[PDB]
Parts: sequence; C-alpha cells; structure tokens
Amino acid sequence: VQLVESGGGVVQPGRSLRLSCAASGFSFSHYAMHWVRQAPGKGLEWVAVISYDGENTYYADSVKGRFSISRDNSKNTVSLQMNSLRPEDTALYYCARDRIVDDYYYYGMDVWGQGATVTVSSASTKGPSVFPLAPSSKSTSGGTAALGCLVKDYFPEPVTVSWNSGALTSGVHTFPAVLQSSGLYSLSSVVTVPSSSLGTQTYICNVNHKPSNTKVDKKVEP
Amino acid sequence: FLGFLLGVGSAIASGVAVCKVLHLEGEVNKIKSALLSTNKAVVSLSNGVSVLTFKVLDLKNYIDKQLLPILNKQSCSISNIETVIEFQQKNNRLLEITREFSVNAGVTTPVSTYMLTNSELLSLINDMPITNDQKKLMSNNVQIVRQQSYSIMCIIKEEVLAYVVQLPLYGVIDTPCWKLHTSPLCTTNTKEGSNICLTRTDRGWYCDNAGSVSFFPQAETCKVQSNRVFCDTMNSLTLPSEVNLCNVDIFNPKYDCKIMTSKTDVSSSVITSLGAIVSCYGKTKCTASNKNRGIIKTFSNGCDYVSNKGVDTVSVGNTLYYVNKQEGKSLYVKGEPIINFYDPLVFPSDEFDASISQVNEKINQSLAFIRKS
Amino acid sequence: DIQMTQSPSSLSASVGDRVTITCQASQDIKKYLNWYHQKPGKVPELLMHDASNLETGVPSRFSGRGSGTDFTLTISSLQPEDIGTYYCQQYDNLPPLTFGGGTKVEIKRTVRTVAAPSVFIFPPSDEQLKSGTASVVCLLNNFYPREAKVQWKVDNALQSGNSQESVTEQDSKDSTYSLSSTLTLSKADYEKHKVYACEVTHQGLSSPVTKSFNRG
Amino acid sequence: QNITEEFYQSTCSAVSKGYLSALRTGWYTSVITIELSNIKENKCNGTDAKVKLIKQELDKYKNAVTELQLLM
Ligand SMILES: *[C@@H]1O[C@H](CO)[C@@H](O)[C@H](O)[C@H]1NC(C)=O
Repeated sequence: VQLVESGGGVVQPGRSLRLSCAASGFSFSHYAMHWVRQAPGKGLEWVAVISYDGENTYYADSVKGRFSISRDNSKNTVSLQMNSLRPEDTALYYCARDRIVDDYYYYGMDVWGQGATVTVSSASTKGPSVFPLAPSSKSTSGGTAALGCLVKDYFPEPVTVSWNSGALTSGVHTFPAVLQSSGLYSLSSVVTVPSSSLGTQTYICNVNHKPSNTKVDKKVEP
Repeated sequence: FLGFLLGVGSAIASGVAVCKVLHLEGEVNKIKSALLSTNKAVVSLSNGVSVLTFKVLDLKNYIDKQLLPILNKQSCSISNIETVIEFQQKNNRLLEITREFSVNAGVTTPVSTYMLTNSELLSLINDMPITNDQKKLMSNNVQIVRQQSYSIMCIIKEEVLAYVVQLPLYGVIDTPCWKLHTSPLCTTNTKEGSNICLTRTDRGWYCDNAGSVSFFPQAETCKVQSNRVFCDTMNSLTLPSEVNLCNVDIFNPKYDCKIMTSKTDVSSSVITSLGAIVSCYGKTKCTASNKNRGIIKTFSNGCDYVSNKGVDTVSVGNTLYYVNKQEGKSLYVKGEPIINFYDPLVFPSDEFDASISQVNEKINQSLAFIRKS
Repeated sequence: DIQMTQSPSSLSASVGDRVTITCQASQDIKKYLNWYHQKPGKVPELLMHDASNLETGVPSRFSGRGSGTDFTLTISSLQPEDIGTYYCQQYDNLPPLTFGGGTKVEIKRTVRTVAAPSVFIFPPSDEQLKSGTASVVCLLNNFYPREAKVQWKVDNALQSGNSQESVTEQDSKDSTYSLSSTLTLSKADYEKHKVYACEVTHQGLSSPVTKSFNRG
Repeated sequence: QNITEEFYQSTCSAVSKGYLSALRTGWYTSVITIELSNIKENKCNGTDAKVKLIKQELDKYKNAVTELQLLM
C-alpha cells in the first residue's frame, strides 16, 4: 500500500499548477480519493473528494470553482488541477484513501500519502549560499572550540544540513530557519568539538536544498 | 406473469432416442470396438447421428488383470491390506453412479462429478461439432453446463454399462439481452377504496434471436454469470422485435403491451439488477438505508426507484430487501404515471392477462354502456 | 457549513497521565466523527472512526466517547510516541468534511539544573564580504533555562533592529538549549567600525559575559 | 459501463441492458461407457479378515451391477 504524489513546487500568485498522485498495493478502482491540505504550522484542511467511479466530485467552499479533481483507474492516478492560486493556498497537499469501499457517501481517510508542497509566494526560487563560521584561534588548549556553517539567502524551505555526510552528529545544533528581512530564509549549523581535534580531522558541512536541486559541501578550516 | 403461455415438451427425448437406438443388435459392440483403441471416439450411430463416446472407467482391465490373478492364485490368502484400499479406489465411482441412478429413477437433472469429471467434460466439449466460441463459452462455465444437462442411463450388457450424457448446444451466443422488471403502479388518493392499480405483466428476460425476440417469462429459470445470461429456449415465447417499443412508448400503435389491472392497494418492492423499485401505497413505511449510515431516504406514496449506489437496503413495512451491489450505471426517466390517464369509474377493476388495446377497448365498452342511459 | 471546535488548543502533560481532549460541532453530527493522530513531521494516522470504534493496530489506551454535538478522546496513559497533534473530523451526510482546529500534545519540559551558556563569536567570512554583506554570529550553547538576553555592541554603541535570534528545541540527551543571534550589516557598514561584541546575561552567569573581536 | 439500467416512472418499470446471450437452442447427446466385468462366483476360505473385506467389496460391486440390470 503506497500513494506517491508529485507536481509540487513554487508558483506565482494567479498561475496554475497540477498535482498528481499514483496508487499501488490495493484495488484503486473501488476507493474514493480525498485531497486534504495543511498550511505550514496550521491544522488540516479538507480540499476535495472523488467517488470510486469518478462521477461524483465534491470541493471545499474555499476552493470551489478554482480547483478540479479527476481520476484515472487504468493507471491508478488522481489529479488535482489548481488554477488562479491565492497566497492562502500555500500548503502541503496529501492524497488520501477513503476508508469505506464502493460507496457514494464519503467517511474518512485511512491511508495518507507523503504529500506535495505548494508555495504561492511571488518570490522566486534561489539556492542557498553557505559561508564558513570558522573556529577562533583564541580557543583554549583543552578546549571545546566551536565552528559551523551559515546557510543564507535561500527560498523556499526547507534545507537539510548534515556534517561529514552524517559521521558527525554529537554536539551538532542546526537552528530553525528565520525569515530574513529580504524575504529569503537563513539558518546556522554549529558544532562544538575538542580544540585538539582542529587541524587533525576534516570538518565539512553538507547542505541540501531540494527546491533548487542544490547540493553544497563546505569545508570549514581555521 | 406470462409463464402459463409456454408450451410443454419432452426434455430428454433426444437421450431416450439415442437409448432406443443403443438397444439394436450390434450397436454396443460397435461402440466397444471403437473404444478398443483409445478412450474417446466419434461413432456414427445407426440413427445417422454421429456422437462422441467416452470410456470413463476401465474396471474389466483392473479386475481381470490386477485383482483376480493375485486373489485366486493358490488359496485366496491375501498378504497386504493396501489391495483393499486400492480396490475401494476405482470402485467408489461405480457405486456412486449406481446410487445416483437408483435415487433418480435412472435420469439425473444435474450432471454430477461422478457422472462426468471436469477433465472428461472439458475433453468432451473441446471435441464437439461446434464453433470455437461455443467451445470457449462451455469450457469457461462448466457448472452452468452441468446444471442444464441430463444423464440418461441407457443400457448395461456385453460387459459394458452405458449412459448418455445429454449436453446443451448453445446455438445463440453474444446477442444483446435485457431484463424487464415491473411493479404495481396505483393512484395515491387517500380514500380506502376507489384506488385503481395497473401493472406490467411482460416482466422477465429478452434476447435478440434471428430477427425476433426470445422472451423468458419465468426469469427464475435463467442463470446469470458476470454479464452472461444462460436461458433455455424451451422456457420461452417468441415475439416480434417491436415489443421493445413498449419501453420507449407504451401507447404506440405497432405493438400492444400486455398489462394487468387490479384494485389491491398493497405496498411492494421489486429489486432490479442495479437498484430497487418501491411501490409505496397506503400507510406503509418505505425506507432506503445505507449499511454504515442508516436510513437515508423515506419514500412518499407512489412508485419510485432508487439506485444501488449509496443505498444498500430497502424496507417495506416489515419486509427487508438487500439490493444487489453490482456495478453499473442507473438512469431515472422522469414521466407521468400512466395510471393517472384513466377514469376510476370506467376502469376495469379486474383483468389478469390483458393488454393496452384490450383494457382501453373495454373502457369504450363500459362508457358506451353508461352513456346509453 | 458545520463548524468544529477542539479544546484545548494545546496541553502539556507528563508520561503516563490521563489526557482528555474535547471536540464540539455546531449541530448534530450524531456519531459520524473520526479521530486522527498526526505525529510530529509524519502523516496523519486514523486513530478511530464513528467516535468510538478503534482502528486495528491502535493501542488500547485510546478511548473515544460522546455523541450528538460533544465528543471526547481519552488516553489513559500518555506515551512518548503519543506526542503531536490530534484532529477530530466530521463526515455528516454529503461533504464538506470539515476538520477541527487540532490539539497539540507535548511532554513536559524535563526540568534540568541551571546551566550557563558557552558563548562564541564568529566574524563574517571573506567570501561573504566579497558579495557585499557581513553577518556576525553570536552563539550560546548548552544552557538551561530558555531565558537569556543577548545584546550587540559595535564600537560600544548599542545595536537595535538588525539582529535575528533562533533557538533550538530542548535536547533529548542533556535537556539544554542553544541560541544563535545573527547580526547582518552591509559591507560598507562593517568596514566603518573596529570592534564587535555580544553581551549575554543569563541566570547561570555571575556577570554578563561579553565576547568581542577586532576587525582584522 | 458494461451494464446499464433505465427506470421508466411512466409505467413503473425498469430495463437492464448490457447483458450477453447464451441460449440452449438444442441438445448434443454423447454415449459414455463403463467397462464392467462379470466375475464368476468365487469359492475360497473366508478365514482372513482382509479377504472378508475384499468379499464385502465384491458383494457391493455385484449388487450395484444387479441393481443396474434390475433398473430396466
Ligand atoms: C374508443 O373511442 C372511440 C369510439 O367512438 C374511438 O375513436 C376509439 O378508437 C375507440 N377505441 C377502441 C374502440 O379501442
């Protein structure tokens, strides 16, 4: 049982965008399919539903007339075409299965996909710039010195930061992103290590920004 | 309602004929010589007809070359008990066939596995003088074949037991069919009497056949697979094609649709392929319900219809009806009930097997009788 | 359409406590209500349907009650994997299937002895200066409690309105916090001064600790 | 599709189209034979138990054949 969704991205307000969701592992041709969105940090919002045969479509009031749902049982797909997008439509969209099979009354969602993120903000997509926050040379001989990376000026969220491709996890703090005054995001990832380890072990932070297909490996040296 | 119009006929006349032909001098020796080589052979009978012949069980070989040599050798002392079980095998079939023929007086209406196994039945079907489509159809639905075929015990002599398995032929295949469901259609006035009821009597199956329509009034004597309708042309009337017009317009001059008139204000429910018709009259409670949500519709007085999508149960008074959950598309053709076109004072209060022209003409008779005074 | 309200907006309870959350509808939805549990950063999982029918596989500690307009969800012994958000959703007769506002459920803050923050200061890199922007970073590491004051002083002049703070969540191992204050200036403004300092005041510190660096 | 149904409220009647036909229209007879043995009456000592079981089975077989002959 699996629902794989695709078609997300960033789209300027007023434009169109089509989401698709393919199903595998169950008799897709007999289940009603729901689309349910969730704003970042807010609750769940029901969007639409389509019956098993595809001849009964229901839309929420906030998306009525704009969104349109369709299904294809020969390929086990559900499509949600959203045109004339407002900024309030920026959210993560799940396709979900209706619990009860072969009915014209819709009850609830029991199998949820992973989701597709849809951002409407008029700002464009920019990959991040990674700058090294180098350890100070005053660091005591002991000494527990600290270094890190600054992931700056990226849009939209999120970026994922690892260290040494995952080999370094202890003492790592990746802060939550902040919305800079520029309308772009920026965060920092810091690591505290014994000062006697500097100049001995290579320290590299790996930054990943999927919305821009950006993979950066930044080496941090004193 | 038109089950009485059918003619009567002998069902096993062909098998009995082949049996009477099997009693002729030399016909059983002919079949035995034909089956001397293999277990299946086509034999031209003295009646002209060529039939397939099967040797489904060989006991003479086993008894006479595997059991009697070992038994009556020196003093019939047996050394192993696996021989007893090996003889209980290869003999259960003959005993069960004997029992089946004894209880059914020599002719069984469904052909059992004892009479003919599925492998033997498929081998017989595949070597029949029929088209490949008929072979495929019979091979896919062997159970319906067994249900619609007979086994007539024919003869036992010359060390051979013979019975004729009389199989269907399925001459007409893949032509379009349609079922017609009917329900009483009455008026809805609040008076206890003076309430006229009209019903259609042509309910049952219909199939296109050689430019005509084979109509089956006893729809219970028709089996239904996924969407294939197995019926017997003997349980059928033959009508012109124009009868289908009774669905597009019931007052057409070409064909006269048989109806039924009564004055019985009884609530009923007729479950169709994809939904249910509800004739709700009087003070009866009529309800449409979903399995997970309870009652979802209350029926007003009259003849209404609901689809099987979302509706899983129809209750009329104290009777409960489960609707067929078969997939399909339903359509509701809005129109005025025909019963509102007649005068309650001139309406014929009782006629079982009538028609539109007959009832309409009898109305003229009664109106002329009333107007003369 | 039907309006659904959940109570409480959020709650904080220890492991093993009996937690009872409420859901209310504007009208009669008699028993057409589901409860979903969305784990942090996961997909919503269906906890129960028809307001009492547990879904197969859900631990028996969850119990749904109520009807008409009022329903309750009860966890007899709250567990670690029970944190997250809980959503009630009605499916009364031909959608819109409205959801609820949700209910946040978190474990209590695991009180730790007071710990003073380790304070570091990072000047802007040369590569970042090549692009015309300077970002000085003041880092506070491994402190409890979450309250702390971080001020910026450039040439002994107090800064205001050009710094952004970001704080991590409480660590799962030592139950401490970390904070980063980033001060962003133009390259010309950064080159127009000499010494940069961040001063931190906090319960675990005897004196406000100031960490500074001279440009160069 | 594959099946449709129309309800005429005019005459309170439903029609279910989309089915396919399989009409009998005739018969096909076929002779099926079972080769039997007319084993002659044995005469041996029924001292063994397995031989008694074999004798019972032979009695069952002969009685079935005798019913079949007597069923005409
Ligand atoms: C009934 O009414 C008149 C008889 O005067 C005629 O026009 C009509 O054809 C009659 N129908 C019959 C006799 O079936």
